[PDB]
Amino acid sequence: TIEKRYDFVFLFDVQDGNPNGDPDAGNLPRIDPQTGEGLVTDVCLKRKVRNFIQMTQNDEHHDIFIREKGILNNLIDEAHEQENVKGKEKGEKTEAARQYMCSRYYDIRTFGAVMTTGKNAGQVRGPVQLTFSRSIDPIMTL
DNA sequence: AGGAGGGCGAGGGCGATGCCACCTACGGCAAGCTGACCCTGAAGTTCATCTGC
Repeated sequence: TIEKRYDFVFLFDVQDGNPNGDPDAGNLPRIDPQTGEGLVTDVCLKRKVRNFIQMTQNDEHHDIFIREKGILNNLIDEAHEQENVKGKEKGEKTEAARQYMCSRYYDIRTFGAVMTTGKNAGQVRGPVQLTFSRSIDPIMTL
């Protein structure tokens, strides 16, 4: 684990596309309606981190909490099919499954993952957290 | 077009729902009368009546 509380500003651009143009309440890039400032959802940037790590790390201890063929209950059950098959005493079983999701998956280590879904792998609060990235000036949507 | 529209799990926990006394006081529950008339008796004789003379 780390020992310093890094806090950062990420300034990223978008030139000729949707930064996070999937506000399915519509489709125009996610804007702040009262300012017109764009709102790249922090989950969009987290999915970008997921995709980068998937392209690059592509290893155990750096798994991604993956795309479409990533039905989450299946991945979470893969935590309950290991050292904590059943011998972890549900209160500790969830903790151990959560620990395995951390160690194995780079995303649950970096960000979190609501995993209390199938054989509940607990909640990870995501040491690294991004916030809704908003544009400094209001974005015009071409 | 084709999207996906929640997944999860919690929705009480705790104790208390009574404490206190009282649930009667007072007095009267009668008054006044009546509770029966009437007869019907034994024993004997009289007296009116009947039968027989």
